[PDB]
Amino acid sequence: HHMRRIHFVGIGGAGMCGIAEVLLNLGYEVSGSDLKASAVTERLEKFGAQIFIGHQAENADGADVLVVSSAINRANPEVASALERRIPVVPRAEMLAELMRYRHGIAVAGTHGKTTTTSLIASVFAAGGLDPTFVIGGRLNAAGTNAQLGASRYLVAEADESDASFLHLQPMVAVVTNIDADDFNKLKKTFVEFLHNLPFYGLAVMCVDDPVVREILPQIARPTVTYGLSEDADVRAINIRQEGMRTWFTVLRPEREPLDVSVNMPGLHNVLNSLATIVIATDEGISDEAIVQGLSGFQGVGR
Amino acid sequence: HHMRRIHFVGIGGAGMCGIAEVLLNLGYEVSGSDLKASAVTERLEKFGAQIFIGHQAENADGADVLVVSSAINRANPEVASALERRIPVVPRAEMLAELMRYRHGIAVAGTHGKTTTTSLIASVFAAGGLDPTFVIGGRLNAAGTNAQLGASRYLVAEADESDASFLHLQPMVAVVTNIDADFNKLKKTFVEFLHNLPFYGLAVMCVDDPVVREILPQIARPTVTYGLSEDADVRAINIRQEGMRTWFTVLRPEREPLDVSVNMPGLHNVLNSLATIVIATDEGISDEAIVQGLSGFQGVGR
Ligand SMILES: Cn1nc(Nc2nc(N[C@@H](COC(=O)N3CCO[C@H](CN)C3)c3ccccc3)nc3[nH]ncc23)cc1C(C)(C)C
Ligand SMILES: Cn1nc(Nc2nc(N[C@@H](COC(=O)N3CCO[C@H](CN)C3)c3ccccc3)nc3[nH]ncc23)cc1C(C)(C)C
Ligand SMILES: [Cl-]
Repeated sequence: HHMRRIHFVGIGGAGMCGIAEVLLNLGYEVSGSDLKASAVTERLEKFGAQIFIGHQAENADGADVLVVSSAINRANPEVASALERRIPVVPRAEMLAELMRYRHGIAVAGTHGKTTTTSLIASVFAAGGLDPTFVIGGRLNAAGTNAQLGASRYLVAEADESDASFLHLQPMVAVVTNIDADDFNKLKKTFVEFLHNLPFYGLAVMCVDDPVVREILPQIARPTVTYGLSEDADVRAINIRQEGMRTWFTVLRPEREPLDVSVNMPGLHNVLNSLATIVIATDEGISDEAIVQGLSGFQGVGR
Repeated sequence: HHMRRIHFVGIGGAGMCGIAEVLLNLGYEVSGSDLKASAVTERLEKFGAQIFIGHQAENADGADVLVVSSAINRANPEVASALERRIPVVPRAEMLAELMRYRHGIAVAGTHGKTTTTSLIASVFAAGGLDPTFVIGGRLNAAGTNAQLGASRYLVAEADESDASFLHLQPMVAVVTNIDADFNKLKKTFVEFLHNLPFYGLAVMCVDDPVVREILPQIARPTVTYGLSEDADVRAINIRQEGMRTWFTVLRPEREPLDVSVNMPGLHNVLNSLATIVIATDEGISDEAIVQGLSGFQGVGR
């Protein structure tokens, strides 16, 4: 193990403080510098972080890896010391992606629906007592009764194809909701390469109502479950009854009896977000009752 | 776990049976078809494989993944049935690369020296009692004479920059021996390969090679450099080239200088041996096992 101590440059900053908390919960030694002590830094040192105030070269001493907010700025004395000694320096987006190596990672990709689907997954998993850490907008959150970031077995994260870290995710389950052309063939290849980062025992969850996902499906040499309203979708919504703030539908699933559910958000697109979620919940062994509870009690993204 | 049963079309092949053997050792259900039974299929059956003689669609029933030799032949009934059901069908090279995921994988890349370096690493790891499975030229081997492949935690494999799986390998340790001539794109491919290491992995880099030296600062992974270069972390000095045999002393961080020998001439074989020494040292292998493994190696394929 060539990573024992991880040093964050600007550990009090957004996205940085959650990553540090996860790494502390994975058992690593974590240190960090910041220009000002705050409630964020005082909470980090109660979790075991060594906090330095201000930037000076000595703050990097002993670190095996440095994490920086984005750009690598050799004008910063901690970064300059690390670079002079060939200590790796990585942006926070890459360390965030690296967390999936330690957890059962569920990556939610596609043009539209990533945030809502990530949130619905977290809600249904919490209703089943699985309490994942989930990542929306680069920020780590804890679902359910478990308050410790990264303590859960599960890590659910939006996967944005424009991020440099997109193709370095190592998920166990990957969803593609849709692929929207607003080079298109480079883009399709990017999504195909993303899905091939799954292990052979992993799962690709594919919306076949989307034309481009349907087009790339035969290229995916990984186990797949398809979903949609389409007559050939593995996991299919029928009997859709739109009723105000809430939509009722029946979900057909391989080797299961039909299940009547509802989602407390309007629009066909939220039936599709719920179907992705049901595929993932079903794969994880979550009960019908918890699926119903998590979809119908969902209070919205951010609530 | 969405892969319980792996089915090999043509499992009696020399390059298929070893992959099947490892998957059996990993606890998977394995089945395979071939045109005729053989000592190979019987060995696999004794390890737990279900063997079908003849090709028919039904041989693939229950499989989660099919493995074929290379090309996907939609005329084969087992392949056609799998494709109709969205069962993945993958060439053996891609299943071979995937084994690194289950093991402590050591990937040996670079334009020159991959086969010899992989072989020396296997020899030293065997001398250290670690019983490695290793891959050269697409062939799985193990040091143990009468052994099932994949028994040990260690998997050492050549990584060819021209293979479709090169950028999907998931090693714990990766060597780049040299990068020798678009060329700007080749550099990028080796840099991307090295970033497939976890942050707690290790990149072993020959700084005598000008292009490896050039890309070294781009590698945001822990690194150990080697070579004859004065600034190499792990350095060969005191080199005496005596017939087909070379003696040299290796300097390592935090260790006393160690005199070794290799019975293959040429400075490139000093470099192949240095890469091996870096990897063996990192793994905690003793001086005695390094000395024995290097000196006893008779040559690739011997
Ligand atoms: C929060 N939210 N959540 C969504 N969720 C999903 N939406 C879609 N589809 C979109 C239609 O999308 C396109 O019209 N596109 C995209 C493809 O490219 C096309 C140009 N070539 C253009 C959709 C919109 C409305 C009703 C039904 C389906 N499919 C999905 N599958 N699983 C989840 C899911 C969608 C949204 C919005 C749009 C409200 C932000
Ligand atoms: C079995 N084997 N094992 C090797 N191992 C290594 N070789 C090298 N460097 C090569 C660079 O060789 C070139 O670039 N050449 C040589 C051929 O003709 C090229 C025209 N383009 C120019 C080298 C060759 C000779 C002396 C010193 C260094 N560096 C290494 N680092 N760690 C291991 C290692 C090399 C070999 C070969 C196949 C060459 C015999
Ligand atoms: Cl955060």
